[PDB]
Amino acid sequence: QNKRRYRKDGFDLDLTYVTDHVIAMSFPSSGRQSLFRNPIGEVSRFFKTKHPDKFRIYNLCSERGYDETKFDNHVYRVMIDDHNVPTLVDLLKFIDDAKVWMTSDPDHVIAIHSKGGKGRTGTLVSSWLLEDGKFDTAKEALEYFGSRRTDFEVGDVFQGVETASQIRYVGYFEKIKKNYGGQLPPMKKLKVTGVTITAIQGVGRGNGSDLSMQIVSERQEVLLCKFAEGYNCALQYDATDDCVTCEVKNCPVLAGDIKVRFMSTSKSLPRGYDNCPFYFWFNTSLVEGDHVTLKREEIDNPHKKKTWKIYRDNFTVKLTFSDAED
Ligand SMILES: O=P(O)(O)O[C@@H]1[C@H](O)[C@H](O)[C@@H](OP(=O)(O)O)[C@H](OP(=O)(O)O)[C@H]1O
Ligand SMILES: O=P(O)(O)O[C@@H]1[C@H](O)[C@H](O)[C@@H](OP(=O)(O)O)[C@H](OP(=O)(O)O)[C@H]1O
Repeated sequence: QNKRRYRKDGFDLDLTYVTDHVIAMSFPSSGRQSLFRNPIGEVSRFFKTKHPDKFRIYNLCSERGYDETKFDNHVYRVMIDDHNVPTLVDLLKFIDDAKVWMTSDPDHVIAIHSKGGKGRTGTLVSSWLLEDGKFDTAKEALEYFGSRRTDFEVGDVFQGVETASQIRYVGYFEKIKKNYGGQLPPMKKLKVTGVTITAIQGVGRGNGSDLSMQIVSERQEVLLCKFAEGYNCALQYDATDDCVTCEVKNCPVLAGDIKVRFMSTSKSLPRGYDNCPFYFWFNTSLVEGDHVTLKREEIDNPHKKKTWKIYRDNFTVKLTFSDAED
């Protein structure tokens, strides 16, 4: 536990001033005893004391709310699942709400929290810093969040954003602010027609036979493919090229933020986050051309270096699309 804490004026909280007006913190907890969980009573007292009538709180946990009247009802909820991302629609809704609040008084602060004030919190903090003009790139904004939230004098565990889709989504915000005036790009609708996984050896059965793919849109399954069986698909394994190629059938029209989960019947293939071997998010409107290809570092779960004997340096997943217009 080397997150940068606030220990002044009779407070001891897991609370970081990323800037003078932008706070990152963990969940305001109740009935806790206690150590490194912030008691809601103390957090409430902190804001009422140090920023009277000049704070707004952002709760990023889809999983849990709390008594917002402890914060005089100045709480805004962004529903994001642990280890996942907001929809771009929700991210921009958040950005505008923070703008409305921050534009009204130079002394106003925002406090962004989640469960651990790490992944989800960093995603929105880094996006806000881009909006506010402090940084011109997602990489730098993310780097800065990491350096503020991590106290390296306490320990060497990084406390910034690490999961690949969260990094991609801050990247998406950069692209939006640089190319689309801060608003969503033109709607692009797509169908997945193919999936290709390179360096398949050592991953489950190492030939795709154990794998399945679920496409999720707006928190609902919209397609399931089971490879070996030919369930909504046709599998082809190439031993010499160390890759599997699967034709994807019956994919409905996809729009917006799409989560793709890969599941396995292999006991050998460990599960990371999201109760599966690997997954990723993308946005249909930010797809360029007829495909999206993701390297190991860009996929959720293979991003962790402990998996790097399983997912080797050339492990990639490519989705092929047809334009829902041709
Ligand atoms: O009822 P309380 O006192 O709030 O206890 C917490 C509650 O059960 C949460 O659902 C859980 O988080 P998750 O849902 O994310 O597991 C967390 O466990 P954890 O801290 O071990 O995750 C507990 O501390
Ligand atoms: O609530 P947030 O701000 O999203 O923060 C996440 C939360 O603290 C998770 O419990 C943690 O996973 P573990 O507890 O399993 O470490 C995750 O680590 P991650 O960044 O490695 O996903 C954090 O990002």
